[PDB]
Amino acid sequence: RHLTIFSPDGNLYQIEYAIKAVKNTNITSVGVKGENCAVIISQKKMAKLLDYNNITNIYNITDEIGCSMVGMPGDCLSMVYKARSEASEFLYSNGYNVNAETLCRNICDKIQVYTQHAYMRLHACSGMIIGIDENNKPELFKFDPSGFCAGYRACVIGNKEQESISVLERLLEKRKTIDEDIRNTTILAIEALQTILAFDLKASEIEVAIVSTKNRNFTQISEKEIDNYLTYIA
Amino acid sequence: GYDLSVSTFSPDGRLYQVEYIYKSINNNNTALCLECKDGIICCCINSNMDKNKMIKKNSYNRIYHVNNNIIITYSGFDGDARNIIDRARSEANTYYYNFHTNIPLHILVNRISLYIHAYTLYWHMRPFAASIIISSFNEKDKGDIYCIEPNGACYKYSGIVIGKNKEMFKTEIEKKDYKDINVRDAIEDIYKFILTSNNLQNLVNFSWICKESSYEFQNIHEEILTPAL
Amino acid sequence: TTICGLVCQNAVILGADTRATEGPIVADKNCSKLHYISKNIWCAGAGVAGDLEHTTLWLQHNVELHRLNTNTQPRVSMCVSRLTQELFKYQGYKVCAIVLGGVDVNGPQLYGIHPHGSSCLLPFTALGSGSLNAMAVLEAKYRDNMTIEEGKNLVCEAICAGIFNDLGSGGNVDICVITKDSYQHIRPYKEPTIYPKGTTPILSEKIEYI
Amino acid sequence: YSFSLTTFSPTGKLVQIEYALNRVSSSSPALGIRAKNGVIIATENELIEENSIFKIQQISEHIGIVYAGMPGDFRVLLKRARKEAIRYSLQYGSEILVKELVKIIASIVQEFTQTGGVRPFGLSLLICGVDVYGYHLYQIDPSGCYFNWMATCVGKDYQNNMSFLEKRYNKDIEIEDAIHTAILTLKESYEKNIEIGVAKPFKILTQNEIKDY
Amino acid sequence: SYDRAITVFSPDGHLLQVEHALEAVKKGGCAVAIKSSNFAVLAVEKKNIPKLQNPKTTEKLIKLDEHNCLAFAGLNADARVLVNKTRLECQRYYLNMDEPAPVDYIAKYVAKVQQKFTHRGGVRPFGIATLIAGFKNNKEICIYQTEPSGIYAAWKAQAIGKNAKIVQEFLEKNYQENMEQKDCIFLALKAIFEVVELSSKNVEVALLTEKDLTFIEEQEINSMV
Amino acid sequence: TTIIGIIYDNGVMLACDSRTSTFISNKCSRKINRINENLYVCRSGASAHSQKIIEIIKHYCVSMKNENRKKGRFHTKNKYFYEDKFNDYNPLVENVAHITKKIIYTNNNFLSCALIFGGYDKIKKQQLYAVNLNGSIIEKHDFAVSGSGSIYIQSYLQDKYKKFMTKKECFNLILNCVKYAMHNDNSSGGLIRIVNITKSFVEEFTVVNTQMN
Amino acid sequence: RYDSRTTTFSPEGRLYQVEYALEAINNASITIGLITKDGVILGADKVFISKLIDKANNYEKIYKIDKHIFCGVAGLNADANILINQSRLYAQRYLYNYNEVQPVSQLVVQICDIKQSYTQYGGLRPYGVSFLIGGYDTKDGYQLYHTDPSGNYSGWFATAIGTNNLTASSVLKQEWKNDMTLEEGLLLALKTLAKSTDTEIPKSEKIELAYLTNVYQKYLTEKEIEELIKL
Amino acid sequence: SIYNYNGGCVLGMSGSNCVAIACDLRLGANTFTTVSTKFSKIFKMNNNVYVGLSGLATDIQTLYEILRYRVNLYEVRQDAEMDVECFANMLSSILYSNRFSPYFVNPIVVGFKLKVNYEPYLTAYDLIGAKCETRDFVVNGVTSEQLFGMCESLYVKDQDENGLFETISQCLLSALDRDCISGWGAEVLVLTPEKIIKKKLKARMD
Amino acid sequence: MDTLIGLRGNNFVVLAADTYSINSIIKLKNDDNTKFYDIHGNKCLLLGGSIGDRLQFGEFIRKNVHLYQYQNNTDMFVKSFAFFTRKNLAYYLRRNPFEVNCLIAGYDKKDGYQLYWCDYLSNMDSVNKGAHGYGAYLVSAILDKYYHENLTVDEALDIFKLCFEELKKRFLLTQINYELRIMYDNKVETQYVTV
Repeated sequence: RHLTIFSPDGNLYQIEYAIKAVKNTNITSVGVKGENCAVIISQKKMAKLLDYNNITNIYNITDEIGCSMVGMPGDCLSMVYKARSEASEFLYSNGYNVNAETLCRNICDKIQVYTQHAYMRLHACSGMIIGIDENNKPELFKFDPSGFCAGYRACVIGNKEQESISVLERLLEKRKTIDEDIRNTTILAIEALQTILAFDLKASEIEVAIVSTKNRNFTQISEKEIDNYLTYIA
Repeated sequence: GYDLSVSTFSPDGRLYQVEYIYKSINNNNTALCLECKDGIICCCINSNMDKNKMIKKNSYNRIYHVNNNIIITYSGFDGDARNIIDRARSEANTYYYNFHTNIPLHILVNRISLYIHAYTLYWHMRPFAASIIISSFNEKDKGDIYCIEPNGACYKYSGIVIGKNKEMFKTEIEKKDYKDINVRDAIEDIYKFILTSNNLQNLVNFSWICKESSYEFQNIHEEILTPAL
Repeated sequence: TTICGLVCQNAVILGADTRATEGPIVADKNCSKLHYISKNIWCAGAGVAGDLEHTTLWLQHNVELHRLNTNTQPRVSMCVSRLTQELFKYQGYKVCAIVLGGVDVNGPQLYGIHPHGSSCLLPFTALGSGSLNAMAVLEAKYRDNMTIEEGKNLVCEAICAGIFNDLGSGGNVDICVITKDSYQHIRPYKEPTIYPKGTTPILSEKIEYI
Repeated sequence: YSFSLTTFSPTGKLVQIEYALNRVSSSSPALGIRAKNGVIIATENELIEENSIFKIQQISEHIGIVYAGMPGDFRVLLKRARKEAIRYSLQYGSEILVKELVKIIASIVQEFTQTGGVRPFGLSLLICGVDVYGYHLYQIDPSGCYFNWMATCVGKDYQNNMSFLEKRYNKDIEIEDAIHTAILTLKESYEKNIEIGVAKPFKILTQNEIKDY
Repeated sequence: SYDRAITVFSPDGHLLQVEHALEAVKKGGCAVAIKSSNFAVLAVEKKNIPKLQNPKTTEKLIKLDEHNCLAFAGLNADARVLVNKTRLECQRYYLNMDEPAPVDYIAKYVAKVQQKFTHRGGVRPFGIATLIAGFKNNKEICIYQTEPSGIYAAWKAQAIGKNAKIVQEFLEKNYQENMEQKDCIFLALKAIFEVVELSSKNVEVALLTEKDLTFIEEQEINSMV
Repeated sequence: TTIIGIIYDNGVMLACDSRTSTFISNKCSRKINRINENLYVCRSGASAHSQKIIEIIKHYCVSMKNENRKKGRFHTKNKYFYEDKFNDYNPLVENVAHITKKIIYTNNNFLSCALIFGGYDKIKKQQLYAVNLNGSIIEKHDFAVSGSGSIYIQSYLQDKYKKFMTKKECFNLILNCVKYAMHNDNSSGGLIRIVNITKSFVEEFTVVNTQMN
Repeated sequence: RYDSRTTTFSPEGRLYQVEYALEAINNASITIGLITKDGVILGADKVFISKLIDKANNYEKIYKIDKHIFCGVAGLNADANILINQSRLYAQRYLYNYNEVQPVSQLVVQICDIKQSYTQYGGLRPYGVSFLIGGYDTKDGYQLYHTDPSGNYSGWFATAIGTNNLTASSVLKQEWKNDMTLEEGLLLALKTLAKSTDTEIPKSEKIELAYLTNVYQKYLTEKEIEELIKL
Repeated sequence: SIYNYNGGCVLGMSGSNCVAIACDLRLGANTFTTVSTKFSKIFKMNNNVYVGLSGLATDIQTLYEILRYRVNLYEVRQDAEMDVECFANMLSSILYSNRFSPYFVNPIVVGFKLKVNYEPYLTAYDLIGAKCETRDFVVNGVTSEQLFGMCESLYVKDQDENGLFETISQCLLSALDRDCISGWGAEVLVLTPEKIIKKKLKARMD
Repeated sequence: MDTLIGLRGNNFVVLAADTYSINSIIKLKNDDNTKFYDIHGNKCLLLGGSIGDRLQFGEFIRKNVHLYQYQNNTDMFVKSFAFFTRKNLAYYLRRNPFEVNCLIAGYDKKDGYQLYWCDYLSNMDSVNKGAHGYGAYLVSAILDKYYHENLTVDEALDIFKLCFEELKKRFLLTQINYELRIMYDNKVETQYVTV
């Protein structure tokens, strides 16, 4: 099970081991779509003197597109640079901005070439990507070390896989103006992370990033907004 | 038998070659950097070569610099560290060549961490055996210090120690906040930590960036160190 | 040649004549100069015929591949960028002055790409040997807002003026109306002895049945 | 470092092909049925969007594709198939024939069985299409062999589904009858979890149409 | 293994792959070469299934140029590619010097090629041993035998292939200098027939002269007393 | 052609005409291009060269802006406001101008374009740079002019300039300069496009006027 | 250690991958070839996968290379198709070079040289397919050539490859004659294909049969074998 | 001027369920010397495709060999007769691939488009494959002007095989009699779905 | 300046060429052997033009043809030889052109006695009679007048003699020495003709 080749069972165990590596980091990140917006909330901790403001999992691939990677940190930053290079190449060749879907397609093709080739290690990296398409609707595309992309209405990376799907289903069913939509989506994301982690969260140890039609640019809400939302939920 | 290659995840989902590089770096010579009230200070204890009495006095200098206002130090193999430092210098030179401006510290940190990470992927290349402190100080931004681990990670600190006895240096330096301490008053405490954690004169390297160096790289003079000792 | 484009209410109308001359001699009297790039993007060409034809085919197939990959409507700016980058790479040796037109999420869009690799968003454009006559009629009669029928009549009048006033332009008139929902193409839009048996001697003859 | 990972066994077998065959056998079911006036290909957490997970895809206006196996391998092979069809169209100025595309993709799939430092593709493909020589259904294995079929099944429990379809299939059938037989076979192997694609340009039937059928 | 060392030294000091190529030569069919004053005789075993296999297609005696011929023993496909290389170099020399390639030069070239293939990376040794025969710049005829090891040597008479030692001994105890064409042909026949069964169809024999490499007809091979 | 950039108190105003080419090929052309929200550029010379280096520099500026972002939380006219209030990550004007100078210098054997970069950033406040034909950069702390029509307004602009011009008088000066250049030069004409760049907001004015005396 | 060292000798002076490829070809379907006074006859066996196949137009054994050369396959199909493509490329390359149709032996030599190159250079596995290449040329006449994964070929009057080729060769030895008509050759091919499968009455549903005559290649339709079966 | 070295011309025409392709028989040398009077300029690709190559004779031969190579590869791969329009587009792409080092050949493609309805298909190109798909006749060569005049004058729509032969032969001979560098006999080649007729006209040799 | 002549038939194919080796304003030789390049298997490639290009191209073609005939163990056909030579001369036309004017000749059991004319531009066609050089202007119509399909060897030699006398009389390069080749009766023969 050393090379990325088939076993007698037929599975490739290197992808399973890379997924185990991603899960071992114990970093949780929840992505949620909305009516005209998308939110990613991440835990903001390592995979006394350390600068805790510098620790982040979210990234800005472009002004519009943003992402959140979880896994090995070097692999995460390398995938971030690959995503930025892919978006830049698309903009240069085509003269217009790539969307989240096509970027996820290309990144998973880049992952697949490592998957098939024995001489390439697999990146222990999962990732969510969000943005707004040309029809003014949100996107939320998730990929894993297997090189498989999928769009989600809501999704989680971390330890609580196929357990946070239940609380996400409950919250999305319960919820089912642009300002009210953005507020409700952010509240749902924060409450989902709080219920998944099952302990009260301080505003200085979580990071919430928002994309919406009102503000097309990917941006992170300040700690005062997160404190306000946490006080509102309680 | 999953640890004989950097390009293979074990069933636990980890790369054992990286952990062995961590073990190699941890039992090596000690290095530390600290951010003071108006400067950064870097110290390096080369105590593993205390048995060698034939060495020329104060010539094995693990401290290096980039663009005269970035300090870069390491713990690990000397040659691999020189490779990393040469790549950092080349990247800074390329940035100035393109843009006519000194490279920001965090972009250099990301680029060199990517360079270190690139060797952990392929199965025909040795990963880097070195953990790199790279740091700078400014009048307005104060000190920014980055530690790049051998695994390609890069984390910002307000003070960092690596090498042998790093726990002792960390718990000793985590007693007084140096953000309200002048850099001249920190050399005494650093020497005291070196005692706690004859040969003190010659097996130590020092560097500093504060007002008195005009915010530029320099080695602390002997006449400044000796009264502090 | 007279190729012409203009932009109407949520649409772009292209038009062209149907002449292809190998010097003083007319080779094809009903040639076709309006080229399909995408369902929502069309073009017309002036300059060297082979470069025009093969650049248009290359652009059409690249646009179709991009449409299959991205799975969204093709963009006019994408075609402009690909065309300009291809045309500059040969440094004006790809002699293709192409009027591009289309409709996308950013509305109607008409561009005039020149053979050295420069483009310009415009409300109307004319190119070819008979470009100045069509430009004169267009600047005379074009207005800020018009309908499909008014623009069709204006394009037909401009191409007819280029036909009558220019010797390198003649034949019928073709136009294409490109809208967001679909395109609509008219090839003939305007359209303004027997010898005895055995007379020719032969030296040999032989028949073999296939 | 270019050495073939796939190697002949002492019993004259390329066991990596057998293991990829086991992998596609473990995957979700796929099938295709060819009628006198059509050809169909069909396949079988509440948060995943159904729009973004379509296994059935289009290579060309009269050529469609579906697979059983790994998704990423299918995506790269679909990109390659689209590029080859586009290059044929750019060269000869007409839509590519089904057999030529199948031969090209079969050669590309066989190349990775032999190239050093790579492993075979872990999927089996089904091309459907129409051209001047009629309707076409073609199965491509991990081995790189292309098989011409009247009707076939690929993924999990494909022997039982093949037996069912063999007793059910007739040459002279309609698109309605073919779609009904395909839905019957899929529900036997097993509306929300059914995808159908029919080939007149190639088409994807929406969930409303599949529910009607 | 695009660039890897297949041939390497063993703990004793030998190259194992060259020895395995020698074993492959030992599996190959038997060939024999005898010299005379101004002509040579090459006789090689034939193995054809009766009534089904085409007799003419198999060809172990090969003409290389105007004035050189070859008779190999070992792997047949290796022999074909080496013979094509040898023919190419013969014509290359005749282009680059405007004289036909002598036998010593081309034998040295074949030996050098085999040495190169035993020494370069990502390449297997040639599993064949050759008996080239031809004429020199001074019009003198000679025979060069070349091993898979890349070592060559000239011989008055020589045998290669399966049971080569027995034929070598028989040639040693029966060779004489400057014998007639009939005597040389008969000696080659009775030498190569010491290991292969007494029949006319199990051998093909040819005589090399300054003019051309003639092949002995099956009728003349028959009636060998 | 006429492209002008003039620095005034807390701002910089760029200005251009619209005419392209004896036969006027185009008469509504945007010569002032938006490299970034805080940085614009006026073009002169061959249009193909200008367009290609300007879009290459847009690509490079997008890459630079992506790499300039730090981790964690911190802290008929048209008007726009900067998304980057504090200039945390917008690239500097000098960096973009110098990489443009390197681009034009490396390929100066055939490139024949001249550029005027104008912008604002927190380090150097408002900034003007002029990249010449061979690829030589000069920082013009007062004003830069280029194009075939600029030769007719050198003495006019030199006489009328002051150190700390108000927005109104700077606007009148640059408008009258471009008008005089259009009046004297056959190669320049059409509507006037002006771009005013400040610490916080950008304005884009379009003016239609002629010369009477 | 991941390299299997495919391209190296054994202690007995053998290439193990080559013999594994040969005994893989022995497990493939049966193929037969022979030469008559009017044309070269080739025939094969079809491994029944299902009745749901499009057998109407399915020749997975015999393939056309050019109007004067055709081949019959025994081995891995995906490995055979790429070599058939190479054969077609070399035939048209020779016609492009010399303005003349290629001889059969030269094409056989070229493809067998590619096989030898794979068995000698690099670190790649060999091609596990054997060909019976039939053809006509004016230099020689009607020719049939058998090939191997080792790159070693030989010319034949009539031979077999695949499973139970010993029985087919025995029947060919018993029955084949130098002077045979086309009908006699087809009947002998039917008899050999029958005896290979231990069936007296051959199944027309799983027999491919084709021939070449001086040039024209005939691929017998599934109905055409039925007239020969009854006779 | 490179076309002036060897001369030559090719003509093609259509009728009712029949087409025709005609050419001269000369290899020129230095624009005046006639070294061969049988240099045929029409080549058969398949049953329903013919090509007429005019220009430089070396480029004619290389282009014919390349087209034969690619057409034979297409047919042996696909195992079917290549469509006329497909061969037309393949020839156009081959000509354009040599855009900056062109073959100095001005070809025509004449064939039957099948569907079975045997429609005429005529098209003409230049040295860089500019499409000139024409419905009634096609012309290339140094004698292009005379041939265009003769064909515009004498062409009659929907002629049988005999009338088509007489019209195309008269057009070719009339065009060639007023040309210095084209003539010395003439081939005419009349295609129908059922048969094909090759004729050598009795022409002027001077 | 280099004259070549060739004449086909049903029972013969004959070639002839001046034996002048020339440089600058002098004749190096009156017995030049640099023109005829007879190949094994009843084939000949008579070249004109530069001596260096003649040697290089003729030896390249001859050694390649011999390489073919030894690799495959058969005689190459004359049509194949002619078209191989034409393709090889065409390959260098745009890169580094050989300024060589080719007359290919030979015998096949397939196609009989064959002759092919070809020039430095690589424009080839079979002919019953051909010539190269400025002498081709003067020895072409003589071949046209006296050629008939059923010539014998002596009649062809007489025609060649008349061509040589024409070259002496009218051509300013008063060429008097010529070397011939005669392919007839399944044998190749050589002759030398003065005046």
